[PDB]
Amino acid sequence: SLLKRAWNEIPDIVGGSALALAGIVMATIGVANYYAKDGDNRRYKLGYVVYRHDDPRALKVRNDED
Amino acid sequence: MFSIIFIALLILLITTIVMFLASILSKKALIDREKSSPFECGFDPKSSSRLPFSLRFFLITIIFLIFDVEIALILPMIIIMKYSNIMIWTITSIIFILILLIGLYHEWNQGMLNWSN
Amino acid sequence: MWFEILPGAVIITTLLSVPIYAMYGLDKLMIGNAFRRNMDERFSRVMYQRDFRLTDNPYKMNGLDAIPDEKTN
Amino acid sequence: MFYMEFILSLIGSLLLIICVLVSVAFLTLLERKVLGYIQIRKGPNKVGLMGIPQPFCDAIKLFTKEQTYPLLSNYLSYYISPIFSLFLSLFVWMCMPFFVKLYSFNLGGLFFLCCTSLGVYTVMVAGWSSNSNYALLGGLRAVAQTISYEVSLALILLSFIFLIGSYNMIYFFFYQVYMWFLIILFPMALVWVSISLAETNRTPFDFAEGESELVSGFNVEYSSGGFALIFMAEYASILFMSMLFCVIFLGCDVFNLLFYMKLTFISFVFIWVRGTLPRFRYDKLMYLAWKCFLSFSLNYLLFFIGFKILLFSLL
Amino acid sequence: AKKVKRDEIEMRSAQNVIFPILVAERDREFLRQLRRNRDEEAELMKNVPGWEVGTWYGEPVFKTLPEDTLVTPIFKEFYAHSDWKSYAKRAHLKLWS
Amino acid sequence: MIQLMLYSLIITTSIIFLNMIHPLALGLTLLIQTIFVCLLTGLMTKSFWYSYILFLIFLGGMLVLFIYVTSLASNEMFNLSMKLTLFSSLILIFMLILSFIMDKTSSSLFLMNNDMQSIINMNSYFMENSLSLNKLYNFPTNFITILLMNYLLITLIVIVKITKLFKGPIRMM
Amino acid sequence: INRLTKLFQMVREAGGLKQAYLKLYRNDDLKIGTLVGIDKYGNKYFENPYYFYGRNRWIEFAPHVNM
Amino acid sequence: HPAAHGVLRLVLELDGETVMRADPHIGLLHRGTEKLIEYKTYTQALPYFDRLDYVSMMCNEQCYSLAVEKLLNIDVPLRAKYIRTLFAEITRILNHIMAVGTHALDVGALTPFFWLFEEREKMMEFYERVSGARMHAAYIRPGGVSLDMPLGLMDDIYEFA
Amino acid sequence: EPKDIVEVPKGYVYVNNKELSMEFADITDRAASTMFFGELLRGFAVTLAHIFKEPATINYPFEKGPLSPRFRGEHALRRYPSGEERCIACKLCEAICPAQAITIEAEERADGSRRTTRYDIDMTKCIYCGFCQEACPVDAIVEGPNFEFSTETHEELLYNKEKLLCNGDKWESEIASNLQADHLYR
Ligand SMILES: COC1=C(OC)C(=O)C(C/C=C(\C)CC/C=C(\C)CC/C=C(\C)CC/C=C(\C)CC/C=C(\C)CC/C=C(/C)CC/C=C(\C)CC/C=C(\C)CCC=C(C)C)=C(C)C1=O
Ligand code: SF4
Ligand code: SF4
Repeated sequence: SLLKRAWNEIPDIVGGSALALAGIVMATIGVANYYAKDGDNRRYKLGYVVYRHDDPRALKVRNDED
Repeated sequence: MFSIIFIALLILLITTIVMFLASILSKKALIDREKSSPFECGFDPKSSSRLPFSLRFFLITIIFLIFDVEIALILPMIIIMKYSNIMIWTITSIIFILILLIGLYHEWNQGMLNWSN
Repeated sequence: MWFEILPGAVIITTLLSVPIYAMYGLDKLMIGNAFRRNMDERFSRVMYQRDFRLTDNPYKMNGLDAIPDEKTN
Repeated sequence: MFYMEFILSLIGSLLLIICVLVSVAFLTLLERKVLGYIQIRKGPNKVGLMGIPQPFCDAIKLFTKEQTYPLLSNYLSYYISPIFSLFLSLFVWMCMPFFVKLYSFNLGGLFFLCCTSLGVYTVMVAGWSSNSNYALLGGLRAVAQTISYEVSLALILLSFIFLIGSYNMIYFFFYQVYMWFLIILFPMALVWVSISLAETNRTPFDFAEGESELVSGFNVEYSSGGFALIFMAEYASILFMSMLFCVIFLGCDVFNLLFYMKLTFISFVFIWVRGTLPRFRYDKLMYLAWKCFLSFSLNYLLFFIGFKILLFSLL
Repeated sequence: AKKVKRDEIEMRSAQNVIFPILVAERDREFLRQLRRNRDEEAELMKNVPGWEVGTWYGEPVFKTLPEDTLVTPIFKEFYAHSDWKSYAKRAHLKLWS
Repeated sequence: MIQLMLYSLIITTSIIFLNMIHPLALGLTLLIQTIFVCLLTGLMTKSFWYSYILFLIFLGGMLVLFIYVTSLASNEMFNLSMKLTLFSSLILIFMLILSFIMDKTSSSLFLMNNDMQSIINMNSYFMENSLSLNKLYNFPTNFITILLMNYLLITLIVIVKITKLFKGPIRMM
Repeated sequence: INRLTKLFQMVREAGGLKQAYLKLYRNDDLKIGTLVGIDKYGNKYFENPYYFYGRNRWIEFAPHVNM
Repeated sequence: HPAAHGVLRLVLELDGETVMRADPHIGLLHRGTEKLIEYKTYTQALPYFDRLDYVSMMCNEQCYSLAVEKLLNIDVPLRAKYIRTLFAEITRILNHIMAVGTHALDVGALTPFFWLFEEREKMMEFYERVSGARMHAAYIRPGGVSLDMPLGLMDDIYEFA
Repeated sequence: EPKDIVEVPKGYVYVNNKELSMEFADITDRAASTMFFGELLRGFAVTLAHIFKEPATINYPFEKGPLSPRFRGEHALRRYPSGEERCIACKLCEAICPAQAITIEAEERADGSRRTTRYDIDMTKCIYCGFCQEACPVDAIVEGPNFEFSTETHEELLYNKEKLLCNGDKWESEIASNLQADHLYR
């Protein structure tokens, strides 16, 4: 077969690609999870950010605990 | 920088002094026509070292120039992960490493990575 | 008889540890502070200018005693 | 104040320079004792007391011995190449992380990459300058080494860099506070040592010297003064690259004492390997770097790009 | 990774309490300097043919801008009347000389 | 200050570079200059990130051309030019003299170093190279990087086809 | 684990650290053995089966030689 | 060159690193052995064969000893055969250690050279204990070996094996 | 175990005959070692193990040997317990010396005894074969135990009779002990 030949000839590219394939998978989980949390709106902001109470962004302040 | 340059010079001076001591501390004897002859296992040499030395990894030699210039484009990744759009950063990065692998495996399968034979 | 190696390893271990343990000593003796300020970020550098200006020595601290204690109002 | 600050930076470099220069002398003794014990030999034991002053007892000879002026060599190049070989070996130490600041070095990881690459020219120029057949083969055997390890070296560094978030070496300390990256990066640690050997041109990757294939490689036409500096510059590379393994995979507690117990141990490993493996074949290395290591390293960038992305979502 | 982030945010949060303080200080000294430069320019070039302070011989360096629109000059122009020592003391703090 | 002395050296090394004939003499001249230009560029920038990259990139090209120089132009000659050594040394000291008696607030380049920036510039307090390299990997400029990728990979197909590995090694027959 | 007890003993017949050091500096080794005999010229011959065959019998040269 | 064993002179024709032609120039160790033998009695010529194939010492003697015996048309006693055969094998074990030991150094590995030359040192005590020389025993002779084995040797031969 | 590619007859051993299995149980086993440096791992265990052995070195010159009574070394002309030299200038040693390293000139002594007026050995020509001591009918010439006689001049390596006789007196005690413990074999 094919699987056997490579697994016998170049086992590293099989094992390496096995973890490479792991990267794409759990990259697809994390990326989807990121927009499942609205992670664009981050509770901690670089710089000194101040909004006016009437600004549209002032509604979207992520309200967290710590 | 300007600190590093100064110490770079200071070290170079120090290492330079080392042989300048060696050149004087070295025992001195009259140089012979044979003492300064090249070493080639005790038999006079047929061929100057400045003849054209054939090359067999020339193809890899060129590929080395390329692959480095993509190292210039992966290195910035980390620095801009906190600051970039995750889809654009994620997508582009992957299709950067897949492109590299595909290129490598393509040539590997074509046998270009093997030396001239 | 594996002891005879250790004299080689003790010397290298000590010699390589002299620098970091020396500057930690020299800085205290010569700055008054064990560690030197880290110019890794703009904010660190900016404040370092500020200290160097006020006290005329970035490693000499200006506690509350620099504050004018009282205002006549 | 500020005027005083840079004075201390000079002292540190000089202190680090003399300490490294001294250690490479004692490393060479350690190499002979350990390599003399892996082999059932005793090793240097007579000179002075129990052999400890042996390396100094050799530094005398290599300097009271005459310079060699090769007849067919471009003398100025032949004469200068030792200097830059030693200079580049010492200079790369200024980026070694200290919590007691020595040099800031944001982008310190890159500074490693630049300096290590330079070490090839000194071998390269020395071999070509000597103008001997073996010396030239040694030089071109060294250059082909760079073509192999150079690209894979950067990628493997990038994987470690993704874990810490920046090119500043100091951050390795904070992330290795609970555990050691050796656990997470076991195959890379094993691969990284392999590339580290190529950097310093050691068995099983000893091609620049090429002992028993070339008579002495690119050193074949050097003598008392030049050859000594070439030698010291060689073992300074081992010492640093051993340290760079300790800051990446073994805690990076530079101010703790154990870090230096670790540092010597990795130095022992480099000698340990020299007494175990036969030398690779000149082509098998270049195939190894491109056929296996390069493909291997790229595979984990995906693994760590995904892992960092996944971890970013949670945090 | 949590603990590193924990520590980083704490360090950054300390900036946001100090950063407003410095900006208050800088402005009250940035302005004071501008008066001195506008006065040094007057004295330096009393006898120049057509020199007007703040313009190139009467040509305003910004035509579209509204009235009394303050513009932060160039670093060099800010130090136009200063020794090299003071200039280098700020521009080369990164490199350390 | 060293910026002017860097100006002198880059000029000096360029004068001699016009007069090199031996390929390795050219290479040594070029290698020295690649150091200075790399050093000089980082003076007028918020970081030395690009000097590191440029230095690393060119060193790759430095090795490769030695490999071909040592195979094609191996047997060539040097000639010390007393006219050249005096001329460069003559101007070099002459230029170095000016840099000591120069109004070197005027000679400094107006490009804003990181410290040259104001204290209020909130965007200057982030990582050393965060923003600058940012939009290399964000919409829409990211596609340019992608375009390079094919361009680089398509290049990788060009060399093997131009090269025709199978028809032998390279020798200076 | 318990070689120190041997090590202290070697000192005692040596004559304290001062004479132990000179012994180590001269013979390059410290060994326990029984004096088999003394030749006409002062050399003292030792033996200890504890060590392996080659190092089983050793000689101390006369003090006046000294190197 | 270290790998050449101080005798060989390969005039290689190198197309890079690959060899296109190899010319093994030989004769750097020609000592006209076969012309000296024509001037020496048969016994005086026995040491010459210790020198030929100098790592197989007692194996060369056996070849010479057998040759002279066929011309002399004599037979060796039963005991001498076993002593000969025993020492032919000990020589064989010595020689292969040199081949393996030397071959490893050429490749680059070091430890097998020392781990085996420690045993090689023990083996050449048996040469030294029967013949009186650690090498070039000159022990095998046309009539059989020249002396009986020392009392108690065979116990130490067993101990090594 | 895998099979053998070539069937083996009697009285013969093959070194590379077994083929490679293709079962996943084995391929993975080969793959794991090829992939985690498994083969080299045990190689590193072995070498490290040798650190924990007594090294076999001898502290020469304080400790040295071992040798055997048959050892062939420097030469020496013995003499009878009366003191008279054993050698009678029979010249068997000269005739058998493969290297022709011996030169002897003999003359009727004053008291009328056959004796040598000359006996020279060219130690840079001798091969220490030991045929001289086997041929001597009166054990006059022997290869003494000494093997430490390197000189700093070529001329000092040419022994004449007085030098040889001196050795036969310096080394007399040990030679007489070796001959006694070894003559029966010879
Ligand atoms: C027979 O089979 C075999 C082979 O086949 C041929 C082999 O090849 C081999 C090959 C073996 C190897 C490759 C082993 C590795 C060894 C080598 C590659 C080279 C051999 C040399 C060594 C081991 C010595 C190491 C050290 C050096 C070469 C010199 C390095 C420079 C040094 C130490 C100087 C350091 C600088 C300092 C400032 C230190 C402190 C001060 C000093 C030195 C100053 C000294 C004195 C003074 C200044 C005088 C002052 C006096 C007054 C003021 C009165 C073996 C083992 C073998 O068995
Ligand atoms: S040992 Fe042999 S070669 Fe030497 S002198 Fe005696 S017979 Fe001649
Ligand atoms: S064989 Fe003996 S007795 Fe005859 S000459 Fe030689 S040493 Fe003298």
